[PDB]
Amino acid sequence: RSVFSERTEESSAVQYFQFYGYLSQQQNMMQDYVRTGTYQRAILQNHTDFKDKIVLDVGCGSGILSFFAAQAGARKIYAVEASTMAQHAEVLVKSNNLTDRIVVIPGKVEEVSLPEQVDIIISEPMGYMLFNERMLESYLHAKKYLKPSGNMFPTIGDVHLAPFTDEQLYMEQFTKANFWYQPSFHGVDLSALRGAAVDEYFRQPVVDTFDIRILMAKSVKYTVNFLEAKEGDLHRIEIPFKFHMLHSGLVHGLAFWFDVAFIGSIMTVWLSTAPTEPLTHWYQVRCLFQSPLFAKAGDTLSGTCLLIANKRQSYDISIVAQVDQTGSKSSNLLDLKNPFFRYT
Amino acid sequence: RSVFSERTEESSAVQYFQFYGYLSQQQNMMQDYVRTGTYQRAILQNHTDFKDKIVLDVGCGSGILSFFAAQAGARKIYAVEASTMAQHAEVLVKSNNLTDRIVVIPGKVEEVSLPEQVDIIISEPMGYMLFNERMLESYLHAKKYLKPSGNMFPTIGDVHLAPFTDEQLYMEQFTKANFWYQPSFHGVDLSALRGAAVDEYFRQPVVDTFDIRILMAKSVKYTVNFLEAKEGDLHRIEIPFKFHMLHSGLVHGLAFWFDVAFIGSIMTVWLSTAPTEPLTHWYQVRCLFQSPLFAKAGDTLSGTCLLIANKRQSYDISIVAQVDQTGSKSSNLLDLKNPFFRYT
Amino acid sequence: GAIRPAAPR
Amino acid sequence: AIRPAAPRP
Ligand SMILES: Nc1ncnc2c1ncn2[C@@H]1O[C@H](C[C@@H](N)CC[C@H](N)C(=O)O)[C@@H](O)[C@H]1O
Ligand SMILES: Nc1ncnc2c1ncn2[C@@H]1O[C@H](C[C@@H](N)CC[C@H](N)C(=O)O)[C@@H](O)[C@H]1O
Repeated sequence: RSVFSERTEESSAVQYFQFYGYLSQQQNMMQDYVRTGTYQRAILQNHTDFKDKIVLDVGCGSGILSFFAAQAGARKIYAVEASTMAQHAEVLVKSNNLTDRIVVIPGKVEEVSLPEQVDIIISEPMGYMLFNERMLESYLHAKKYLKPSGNMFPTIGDVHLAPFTDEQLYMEQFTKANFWYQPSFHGVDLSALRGAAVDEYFRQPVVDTFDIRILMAKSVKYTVNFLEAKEGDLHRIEIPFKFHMLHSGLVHGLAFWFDVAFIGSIMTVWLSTAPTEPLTHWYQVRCLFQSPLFAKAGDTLSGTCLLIANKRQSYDISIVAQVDQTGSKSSNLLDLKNPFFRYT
Repeated sequence: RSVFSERTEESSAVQYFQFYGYLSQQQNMMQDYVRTGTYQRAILQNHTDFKDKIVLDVGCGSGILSFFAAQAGARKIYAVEASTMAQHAEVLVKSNNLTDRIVVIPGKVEEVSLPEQVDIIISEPMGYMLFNERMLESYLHAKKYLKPSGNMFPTIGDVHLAPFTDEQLYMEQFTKANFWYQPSFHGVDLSALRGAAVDEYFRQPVVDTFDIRILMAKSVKYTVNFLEAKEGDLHRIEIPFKFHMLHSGLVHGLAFWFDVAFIGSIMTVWLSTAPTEPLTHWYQVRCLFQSPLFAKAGDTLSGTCLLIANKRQSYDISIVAQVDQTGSKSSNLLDLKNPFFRYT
Repeated sequence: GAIRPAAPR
Repeated sequence: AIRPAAPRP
């Protein structure tokens, strides 16, 4: 029926809103001080973008950003939440005496009906690697409620990618896969599945953090402007790159992170997940190459990162990279929904 | 409409079989050497239950248990697997030159056709706390293919329950929940959700191991005989208990583990997950009592553990307990499907 | 369910 | 979560 049900398998949706129905998982995000405090500073320092304005909070979870919008003097805030967390948000709105200002509206933002158009939309719709969950598309879908010349918080998003070297990591994954090389596991030959195993293990994006010295070139930026993008712009995301290699070594894959900017009338406030910044619950993401590329300082590593949306609220990622000076090419798939959470 | 489809929400099924479709998840089980090595020994040491026999492998996964049936001399093995792992099991059957003796049948054991009756059914259908996943019911369902006087491997399963004291584990719960007892979390009073948070954390069974010294009375045992049991017998599982307390202290909940036995013609071999035995990928499971009970050595802690099967391939657990000498009472509800993995 | 990673603490 | 991770030797 809805734009959401059309693009989403039910099995994905149930599991997804299940996860966000746990107070523990809302608390997980809330306790990211860099996340939650940057959102509050973006909202409070741009008070005039909220004062006496009508606001839509897309996926309000606990209500936390709706509270900041209220703290900033919003006249009315529509807080939309599709999980059962909606019920807990209404309890907090009553207990904080904000029944006059915050109106929880349970359901998917694609399916609910709002009483009026809004001056500004706030959300925190960023998955790991920015695009996981496809919630950016719910955020963009919500502009059907936005007044002309209305604002988005966050306003833009920058994906950064850079090449890295990490033989320890590479070897970690390679070794897991090599279980399936054994010709006599309890007397059974598994070796026929070695190829399928390496494929599966290297499909997995690695979520953790790293020292910036592992980066072999300055990062490439790809920007999504939320005021101007439409939903369909996120169906197929093509990110071409050309890297000027600053260090010689093996390139074991690409590292990804993202920043979002809240472009307000008073000031712009950045929320960064970069490895040069304080760590967030998004960490950073690395896509490993099954076959590493050797490159020399001054070479160019060029190619395309292609993200193709799927029905499981995520993306089919293909990364094709080549060292221009040798025609050494690496083609890679990555199943963004099946990550290896490596952080400790 | 199959027996499986009718008991199982599609959204649980999809996710469930997605999990087992990963080589890394098959690998996780295979690498439990206690599990895999005991299965091998049970089968190989009872070679006369397999020599020239017809075998069904319920949920074959990679194929491992069917390869052991072959090592033991089976004439024909039907290896049923409902996940996409089925394709990979076929690859191994071919590469191990066993197509004449092992036939992979992709699908649910509740939905496939077998061409003939079998002498013995082998399976590994034990979830944590034994009953999680409701795969025991698939294993029982398969008896429709068993010849009269056919055997089951495993043959019986015993769940053990015992009271424990672990003050530090208990207090972990309130620490986590007390996040919500903040009057000014970025200016928001969260306190109204503190009781809901407590209840959510206490609804989680705790998967990890422990020192046997925490145990306060000898265990009570609830046995399922797989030769005799019907599927329906696992929809409502009532485990009465009267513990004669050997140690005085605060009882913080009940600890669970399980054993299975392969009763072969030559010998009975046991696979135990007890906290006195080497650790398995099942660990042990603790259900906390949100109001703990004081008992002295000599007292009787009586009550019932009631596991009620649900359509998410798991159980709603109700635990009710009292110290008979004082009348003090504790009532607890847990969601077996959503544990805390505390070993990690 | 493989959605948001744990906040670092 | 379905099966827990096997104990690391
Ligand atoms: N289409 C949708 N409609 C309504 N809510 C959604 C939708 N997609 C995701 N959500 C919710 O959006 C929230 C995403 C969270 N990252 C944000 C929670 C909260 N706003 C916070 O910043 O703490 C979750 O609570 C989801 O359940
Ligand atoms: N109803 C069902 N029909 C067929 N296969 C099932 C069913 N339920 C669970 N399974 C499979 O049973 C397997 C359970 C595993 N613990 C056993 C795998 C393998 N036999 C081993 O011992 O390593 C998974 O591969 C599931 O996909």
